[PDB]
Formats: sequence, structure tokens, C-alpha cells
Amino acid sequence: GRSSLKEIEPNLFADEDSPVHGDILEFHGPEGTGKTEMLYHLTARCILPKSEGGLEVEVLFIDTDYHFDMLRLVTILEHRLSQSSEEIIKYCLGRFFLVYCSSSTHLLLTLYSLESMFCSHPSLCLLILDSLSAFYWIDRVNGGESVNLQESTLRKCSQCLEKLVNDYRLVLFATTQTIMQDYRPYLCKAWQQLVKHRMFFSKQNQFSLVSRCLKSNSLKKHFFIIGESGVEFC
Amino acid sequence: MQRDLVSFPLSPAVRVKLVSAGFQTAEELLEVKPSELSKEVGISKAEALETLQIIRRKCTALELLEQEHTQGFIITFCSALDDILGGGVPLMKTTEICGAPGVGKTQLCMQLAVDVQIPECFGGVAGEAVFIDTEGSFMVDRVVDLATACIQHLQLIAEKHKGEEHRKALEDFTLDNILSHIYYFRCRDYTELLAQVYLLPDFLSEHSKVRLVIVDGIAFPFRHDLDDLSLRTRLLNGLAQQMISLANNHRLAVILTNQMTTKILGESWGHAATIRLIFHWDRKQRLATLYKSPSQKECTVLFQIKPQGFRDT
Amino acid sequence: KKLKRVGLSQELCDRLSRHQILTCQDFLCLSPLELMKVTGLSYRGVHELLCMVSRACAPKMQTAYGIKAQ
Amino acid sequence: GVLRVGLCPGLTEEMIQLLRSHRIKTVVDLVSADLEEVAQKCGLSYKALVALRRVLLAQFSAFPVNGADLYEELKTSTAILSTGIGSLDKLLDAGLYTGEVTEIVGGPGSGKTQVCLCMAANVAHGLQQNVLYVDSNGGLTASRLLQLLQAKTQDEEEQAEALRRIQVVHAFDIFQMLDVLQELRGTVAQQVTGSSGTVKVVVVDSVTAVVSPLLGGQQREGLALMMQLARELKTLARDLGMAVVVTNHITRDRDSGRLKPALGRSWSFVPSTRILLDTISGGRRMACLAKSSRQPTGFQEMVDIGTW
Ligand SMILES: Nc1ncnc2c1ncn2[C@@H]1O[C@H](COP(=O)(O)OP(=O)(O)OP(=O)(O)O)[C@@H](O)[C@H]1O
Ligand SMILES: Nc1ncnc2c1ncn2[C@@H]1O[C@H](COP(=O)(O)OP(=O)(O)OP(=O)(O)O)[C@@H](O)[C@H]1O
Ligand SMILES: Nc1ncnc2c1ncn2[C@@H]1O[C@H](COP(=O)(O)OP(=O)(O)O)[C@@H](O)[C@H]1O
Ligand SMILES: [Mg+2]
Ligand SMILES: [Mg+2]
Ligand SMILES: [Mg+2]
Repeated sequence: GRSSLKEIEPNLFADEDSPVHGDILEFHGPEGTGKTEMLYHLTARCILPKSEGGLEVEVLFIDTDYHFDMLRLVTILEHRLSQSSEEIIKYCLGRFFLVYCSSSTHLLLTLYSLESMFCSHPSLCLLILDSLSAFYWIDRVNGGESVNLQESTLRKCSQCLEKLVNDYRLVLFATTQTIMQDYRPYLCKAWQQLVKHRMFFSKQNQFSLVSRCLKSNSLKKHFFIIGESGVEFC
Repeated sequence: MQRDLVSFPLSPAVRVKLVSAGFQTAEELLEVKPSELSKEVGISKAEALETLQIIRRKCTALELLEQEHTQGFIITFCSALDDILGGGVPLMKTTEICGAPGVGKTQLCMQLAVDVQIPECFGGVAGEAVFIDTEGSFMVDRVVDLATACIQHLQLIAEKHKGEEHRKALEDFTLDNILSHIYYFRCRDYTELLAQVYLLPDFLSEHSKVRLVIVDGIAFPFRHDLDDLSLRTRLLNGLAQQMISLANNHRLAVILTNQMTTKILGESWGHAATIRLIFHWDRKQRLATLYKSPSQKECTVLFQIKPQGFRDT
Repeated sequence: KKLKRVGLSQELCDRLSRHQILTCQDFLCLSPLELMKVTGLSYRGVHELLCMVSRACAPKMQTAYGIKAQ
Repeated sequence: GVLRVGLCPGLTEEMIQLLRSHRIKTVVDLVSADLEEVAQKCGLSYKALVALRRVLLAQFSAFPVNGADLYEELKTSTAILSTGIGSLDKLLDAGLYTGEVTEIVGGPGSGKTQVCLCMAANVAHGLQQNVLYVDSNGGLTASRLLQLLQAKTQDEEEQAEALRRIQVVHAFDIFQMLDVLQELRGTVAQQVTGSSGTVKVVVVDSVTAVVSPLLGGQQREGLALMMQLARELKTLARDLGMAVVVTNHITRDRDSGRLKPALGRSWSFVPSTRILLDTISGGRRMACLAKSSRQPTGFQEMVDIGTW
């Protein structure tokens, strides 16, 4: 049974005591606001051993910007651990997975193959997708004036994700970018009908996080700072 | 390495049809004959032939160092100003000369048109000049004074070299021959200047001996009304990469004269010149400030204009 | 000056007119990427069109010797 | 992409034509379709379709790699390249990193080209590894490189050896530089044991010179080209382990007096780190991080181009 969202992050989901069944969340904000820092915070919580405050559940990470900094992750894990050593961090990393996707078609091919991963790793109960909006500009040109043609591949990936999230009760933390102009939707409808919570990031170092929950149309606000130890919720 | 069709210069409409049929990388289209590729997609045989042509179709620092020495610098008869520039106005690079009107930019432009024709055996470059005049300041009779004066100066050295080959290059160097290699171009509006700049890469390929291109006036004296929309697409893109590439493939020097700047036209303009000089007054005495350069630190010098032409103080 | 006098194909001229382009001046103000969109031509093909259009307005060359001799 | 003979064993025209007739053209449709409706109906062997689908899916998809295994490779292959300028090296925390896209910002004559030449000379002489300098504005000057080399050593053989280790290329339009980058990628792919080359650094002088013309009007063809260039640089960096360096202009947002890059919101997400250069004197340039994944921003300091 997947752990409830209120356990993954008590400082964001303080009213989600029920076990999760295929929820989806999204991050949105300008550059250098902390979207990738949060994914390190959540990733650290889920791979650390239970003796050190973690949950001990594997994680899968999908990258399409090539911005994943291995050193920045490891420096966090050594800090958080009470007594960090090389032979300890090895096991902490042993529950982390990574893939790179170069184009929407490559991503779609990867998704159809990821069906085999979860059939072999039942503990894999988290899924992260960085910069879902990487191929927007390229694809919007190859599709011509016909909107249906512009979004064809992005729609298929959306239909694939929803199928994976429910067959195995995962949590998807997608990430997007502020490319046009608070909020300005540009992705397809086949995807925007899936997101439950949409969270926004701002800059002033103090970072302010605003959460909107379309499940109940409730708005909140949080604060946090980024230090050498990672994210700290005020 | 799976080149992607968005990186190729294929026409936008044809690319849409190609991708819709399922083609993603250029490596797929290499084997298919043009006859079949015209049927799988809704394009004509001519397009099928043009497309497959695009799909299929250097020097180290040591080598560039050798070429840099050999390619002579253009002198200005001002040993002071020529000293800060490193020897003279260089080839394969763009230069700019800013300054308020009435300071002598056109005099320096004219003096360079003559100094590019000096024979090589005196340390010159032996090239012809192109003078794209936008302000209509060209005065041929002035070149005569700058020309005959230079020959007299050139004559005063050959007598000390005695029987060297200078006595033949001096015969080759004459007033009529000098004036028979200065090409004029009168532009009266932005459209004419754009048209001329578009055709210049052709005019230069026909005359391999040209070694200096001058653009007397990058900003028209009366940019007004709707013309301001025409100025864009010339300072943008046009006069930043057309002049650099033209001045490099043909191995020549380009000089742009500017009038707006007057102190020590678009924010991105400042990056459009490899070198930039500024002329201004001080106590009613001319100055030649160097403001930007990737090989010479900022410095200032003095100069004066005499009937004999550009000269030191 | 109007484009149809320059020497462009009649068919193409209509494709331009449907975008509210009538004079050579309007034609020159567009960048190469725009002209590709509004013509269907490849990158090199647009340069040939630009050369053709400019060849009807560029100034006439004049040697310095000639002007001195009037 | 589109199906073709030889893309994998077991494919022929007499079957590819059947698939094409049945509205199955590319690999995506083949793997996203229903095989039984195509096998029992329309007369195709179910086992053959399954085998073909699995082979294609395996061949044209990513394969997840554990974190522990990747950590060793990263720690062993990653390296830090000194930039020569001692102070700026401290600001960057030992300098450039292999596998990331670095960017430099600054107005006219703020030392963007001088810093690039300094890194090129230092990498050519100290570490003695090759360098590719993609020049888009004629900034490169052979004499300045020789001068900066002389500032380090006086031997004439060492200088001659160093100057032959720097390749120079020219690209004054978006397509030429894309061709150059793809050619470099192909050369590195083919040459697996040619250590005589093995470019370890890339310097793209004024990446804003070949992108600013493409942007303009209501068209969107320029954005796709810029993003294609960004993907090219990203793959060059990450996949091949070459410390790419880029140079960009600056501008002031109309709403406030702050400085920012010039290529817009889409570009700002590309670089993995940014260094802003500004003037407070011929030299005495001031540097301060504006973007990084390992240090706080806004750490202002001083450098002097008069010596470097
Ligand atoms: N170790 C650290 N100590 C202090 N501040 C840090 C540290 N690492 C990163 N930061 C700061 O925290 C922020 C990091 O943001 P992050 O890496 O999450 O970017 P992002 O939102 O993914 O950006 P983008 O999408 O534009 O690439 C930046 O302000 C960076 O300066
Ligand atoms: N030999 C030198 N000694 C000292 N300073 C020098 C030297 N050569 C150049 N400079 C300085 O370098 C400055 C030019 O900087 P640089 O060539 O790096 O500009 P840039 O960033 O490429 O500019 P642009 O935006 O126009 O491309 C000159 O103004 C001068 O101050
Ligand atoms: N034959 C000459 N002898 C001395 N001075 C001259 C001669 N011809 C022009 N000048 C000086 O040059 C100045 C004009 O410079 P000009 O060519 O207009 O510069 P710019 O082109 O930058 O405006 C005048 O003030 C004039 O005094
Ligand atoms: Mg990020
Ligand atoms: Mg004048
Ligand atoms: Mg430069």
C-alpha cells in the first residue's frame, strides 16, 4: 500500500491522510525558482533508510533538459545522514533510477517500454518527469497550422501516462516552464484535464510557494529557503 | 548522428508534408529515389529534386597567425593613429568610426581609398576600393589632392633605394590609374542601400582585386516617419552579418561611418563592430579615441587634417 | 514600383497580394524567414527572389575617373 | 520513423506493403496499435508481429541506468578545467565543469571574448588538450592568443605546439553553425581512438549573433531553430562530456532596472550556469553568479582584464 501524500511531505499535504491512488501534481514557475530543488527534497525523503527518517522506496527519474546534477544530489544525502560514509551512500543511491529522452517520439517509445520496469520493481512508487514543456516549440512548428497535428504526440504521451499511473498506483510530479504571458496555459487539453494540484514558485534567499487544489478549489501559501542541506520549510 | 529536419533549410511548407508522412531524420531520405519521394508526399518532382540536394550537401591558430602577418594592414599616413590600431586598418574584420558631424570621418574614408592602391613593394596591399556613398559627400577633386600628394611622398623614398624594383611600380602608380579603380555608388534611401548590399556579394566575386568596402553613413541623416520601420532589417541582421561574412570570404576590409553617437539605434547595435573609434573635439583640437577592440587596450591619440591628407600631429 | 513589373511569376504575385504586399518597399522590409513562410520557397530560393527584386532598384555603378571627366 | 526494409530482421516489402495498406506506416503506430485485430484479421502471423514489436521497442527506446553505477562513472570522468584567471576560478569553485553548458553575459567590451581566449590558451598549454573555437563575429585574433601564451612561457617550441592545438571555425548564420556542430558530433562518434583530436572544450562566440536575426514578426520558425541549437549544445555537453561555453548579450527589462539575458524566456532555461560581467579604469571588471545549481547567486567580486 502506497504511503499517503501527507507522509511524503507534511508541510504541503497536511490534509491527505488517505493512501494515494494515482494522483498527479505539477510545478510551474520561471527559471531559478526551485522546482528541481523540491524534487531533490522529495527524492531524498523516499530513498533514505527508515532509520534516518526515510521511507525506503525506489524512485524513477525522467530527464529531458540534461540538467540533473549528480553531485548536487549526493552532497545533500551526505549532509542529511547522521554519519555519512561511502559505503552508506551507495545503498541510498541503489534505489534511484534515471533515463534521458531526446525527443517526444523517443519519450513516447520509452513510456511504452517502462511498462516492463514496474512489473519487476513493485517498490517503485514514485515517478518524476522534468520539463514536460521541452519539445513544445519544436513540435508546434512541425505540425503546421492544424492544431490537431501540433499536439499529436504530446496527446499520446498523456494517454499513456494516465494508463501507467492507475495500473500501478504511482505519483507523478511533472514540471513545466513559464514561456508566455500569473498563469498562461499553453499545453493540450488531453493533459490539463489530468492535473489535480498546480503549484507556483516565485523568487523573493526566500522562496514563496503557492498551491491551488482543483479537487476542492482551495488556495494556500508556504515559505522555504534553500541551504547546503537542501530545502527547509519555514 | 541522426540529423533532424528542423535544422535543414528545407522550405517550411515542404517540411510539414514530409513530417506528416512520418519522416523525422534526414537519414531516412537518403536511399529513396526522387521518383518515389514525389509520390509518398504531395510535392512536385522539382521540389523532390531540390530537397534531396539540400539533405546531402579548418585552419588552426598557427595557420591563422601566419596569414595574419602576410595580409598587409592599410595605412592612413598617421603613424600615431596607425600605432594604436596595431599597424593599420586590418583586413577580414569590420571597423566603425563614430563622431559628431564636422570632425573628419569622410576625410579618413577618402584617405583610405587611396592608401589601399599603394604598390606592395612599398609595403602596401595593391587593391581597389568600393565607395557606397549615402550622404553624397564624395568629391573627386579632393581625391586628386590626396592622390598627387601621396605620389610625391612615394617619389621621395624611391630615390634612396636606387635601382630596386620601385622604379617600375612607380610607373604603374599614376593619377589616372588610381582614379580608374575607385567605384562609386550613390544611395538615396534605405531601400536602395538594402538593394545594393544584397547585390554586393556578386559584384565582388566578379572583381577579385577589390580590397576595401566603405559605407559612408550607416544611419541616414533624416530617419523620419515610416522610414524608421525600414531602418530595421538593415541594422538588424543585415549590417551585422552580411558585412562580416562578405569581409571574410573575399578577404577584404569593411568600414562603417556612424553619426548618431557623439559621446563617450538599438541596444544590440554596440556589438556589431569588431573595432570602434570615436572622434571629438577638445580645446578646439582634434582627438582620436579608441573605445573598443579585442587586441588593443583603450587609448587616445592626436591628429590633424592638412591639404596633404590625414596626418600625425 | 510594383512587383509584377519586376519579373516575378504572375501566380506568385497573387500569393503575395493575399498577404497585403504590393510595393517593392513592403517586400524588402520582410526578413528571409518571413518570406519563406509567405512564399513556400526554400532558403536559397528566397535569396534568388531577393536578388531579383533588388536588381530593379540598386544604383548604377560609376567609376571615379568617369565622374571627373564628366 | 517510417518503416523500411532492413530496419530490423524479419521485415520485407511483401509485409511492409500490407502494413501500409492497413494504415500502419511508422514505428509509433505499429507499437500503439492492436496486434490481434491486425493478426487474426487481415491475415498476419501473431507471433511475428509480437517479435517485431518487441525488437523495435527495445532498439528504439531508452534503457534505465541505476544511480550507483552512474555515480562511479561520473566521479571518475568528470573533471574541472581551470580558467586561468585565479579569482574568477575561485568564484566558480575551481572553474568550469565537464558536461554542463556555461554561459557568459555582458555588454559591449566587457571582456566576454578576452575570458574565452584566456580559457582557450590555458587549456591549450597547461592541460595540453585541443579546443574548438566557433567564431561568429570575427572576435578571434591569432596575435592575442600568441601574446597570452607568451605571458606564460618563453620557449618558442612550446608556443608553436600550443598554437597548433586550437581549431578555428567560422559560422555567420544559424545553418552553418548547426552543420559545424553536427559534423563535430559525427567526427567524435566515428573517431573512437583518435586522441590526436578529441576536442575537450567548445567556445561559441556570440551565440546571439546568429539567433537575433531569426526572431522577428509574428512567425514562430525562429523559436524552433533556437531550440534546436539549444538541444544540439545540450547533447554535445552531456552525451560526449565536453565543457561547452557560450557567450550572450545583455539587456534591461523595461519594467525595472535589472539586467537579464537577451534571447527571451525560452532561452533563459538552457544554460546550467551563468556569469554576469559588468563595469564598476581600463580593466577592473566585476563578476557575479546569476544562475547556478551549486552556489548562491549574487556573489559580486572583481577581475582585471589588463593582465587576463
Ligand atoms: N547549495 C546551495 N546553496 C544555496 N543556494 C543554492 C544551492 N544550490 C542551489 N541554490 C540556489 O537555489 C536555486 C536552485 O534552483 P533550481 O536548481 O531548483 O532551479 P530550477 O527551478 O530547476 O531552474 P531551471 O528550470 O530554470 O533550470 C537557485 O537560486 C540557486 O542559486
Ligand atoms: N591587450 C589588452 N590589454 C588590456 N585590455 C585589453 C587588451 N585587449 C583588449 N582589452 C580590453 O578588452 C576590451 C574588449 O573586450 P572584449 O574583446 O572581450 O569584448 P566582447 O565581450 O567580445 O564585446 P562585444 O559584445 O562587442 O562582442 C577592450 O575594451 C579593452 O578594454
Ligand atoms: N583640403 C583641406 N585642408 C584642410 N582642411 C580641410 C580640407 N578639406 C576639408 N577640411 C576640413 O575638414 C572638415 C570636414 O570634415 P568632414 O569630411 O565633413 O568630416 P565628417 O565626414 O566626419 O563630417 C572641415 O571642417 C574642414 O575644415
Ligand atoms: Mg530547472
Ligand atoms: Mg560627411
Ligand atoms: Mg567579442
